[PDB]
Amino acid sequence: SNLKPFERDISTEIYQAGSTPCNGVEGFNCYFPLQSYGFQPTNGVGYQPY
Amino acid sequence: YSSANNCTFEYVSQPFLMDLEGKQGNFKNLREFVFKNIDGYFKIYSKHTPINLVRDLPQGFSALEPLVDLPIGINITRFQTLLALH
Ligand SMILES: *[C@@H]1O[C@H](CO)[C@@H](O)[C@H](O)[C@H]1NC(C)=O
Ligand SMILES: *[C@@H]1O[C@H](CO)[C@@H](O)[C@H](O)[C@H]1NC(C)=O
Repeated sequence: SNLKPFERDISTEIYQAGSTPCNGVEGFNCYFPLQSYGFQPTNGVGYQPY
Repeated sequence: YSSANNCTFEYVSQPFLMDLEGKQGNFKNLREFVFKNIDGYFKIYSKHTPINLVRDLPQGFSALEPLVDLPIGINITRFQTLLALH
């Protein structure tokens, strides 16, 4: 779901693309909500940290 | 409790002293509260008033003044009370 203004969503529940049980597993339709970027001084303008 | 871990906020008011020892009978003080959550702000209103009544709520107009506005940002769906056992 989306977020309300100034909501701090600290949750780490396993996201499901389709519909399948997940119990902390990385699998098809068992993905993590957490993603990251690898920022390097040589990355592009749009890829730099601000 | 017997712990304190991963705290993100703490507030303590000025210490006072109030009724603690065991008593049973008609109640003496009615302390009414309103608890609401608007856009992450937890608004607490309250009014303390003297009473001489054990039975149901007294009829009578009484306004609640605001006291606290706490910026917490927590998704609240359930709550529980805390009782004192002698
Ligand atoms: C609480 O503190 C621990 C430190 O051991 C940390 O690993 C954890 O991510 C913190 N947050 C929660 C919600 O437990
Ligand atoms: C708050 O938690 C409940 C789960 O108990 C969830 O259904 C609801 O969508 C959450 N609220 C927000 C704004 O994410």
